[PDB]
Amino acid sequence: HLTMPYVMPGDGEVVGVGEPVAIRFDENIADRGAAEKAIKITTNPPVEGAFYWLNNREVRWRPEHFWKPGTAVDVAVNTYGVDLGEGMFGEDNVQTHFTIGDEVIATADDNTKILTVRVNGEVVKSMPTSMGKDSTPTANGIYIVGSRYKHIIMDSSTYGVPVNSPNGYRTDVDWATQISYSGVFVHSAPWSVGAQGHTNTSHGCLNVSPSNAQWFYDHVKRGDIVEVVNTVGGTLPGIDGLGDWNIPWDQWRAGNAKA
Repeated sequence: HLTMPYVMPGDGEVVGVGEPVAIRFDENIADRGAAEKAIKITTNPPVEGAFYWLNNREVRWRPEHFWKPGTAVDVAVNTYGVDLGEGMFGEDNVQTHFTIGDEVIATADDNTKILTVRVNGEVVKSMPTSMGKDSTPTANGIYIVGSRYKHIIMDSSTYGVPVNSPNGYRTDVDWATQISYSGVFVHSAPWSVGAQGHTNTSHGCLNVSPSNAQWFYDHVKRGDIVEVVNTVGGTLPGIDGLGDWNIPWDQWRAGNAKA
């Protein structure tokens, strides 16, 4: 009747200013408040933060604004012997210490069709891009950078969409940096270099040149921020998995332990 927790990011990691603390449980948490009270997060310099649940098995913690570069964060998930509701007990404790790296913010502006990467406020890269076509647009909002892949087969069936359906797809891509659980990547797109900076052609992904995609893979890390603006889409859902910052601070801080 035992549940075991997992803490992200990993111990010793350096992450971007958008990286939330994540605690996942292998079982549904009946008493969310019990899990929240068991997790102690220390920051230096100190900054206020709050817990918000993305789903019955994962809780996130983050400040009101992006992390200050250089901040050191310690997370102690002290869940051993904690009753998480309905006789579910935590099986052990876990811990992680990490640090915030430089401020890396990449803005994909659909009005300019340009993805500009700024490091500590300084424009370091400007890449023409091609985003989701009008009928499958890229949602506006703040995306947290996730995993990266040197080569992967982007397959719509991974997300329940048959490849031969209207919005299906199956294509090998290089230098893919994930920014949404829903399947939005920044990746190399040699087939759309002509359209990059002019016309949106994708199912949602941010198409860039092969060299620009390799640069993005090499220089952007998990926790860095990508902000999409001025597209014809809506806003990235706050509970996507990488869209935490699209929940306003009042709602996030209020939390949802009683939901």
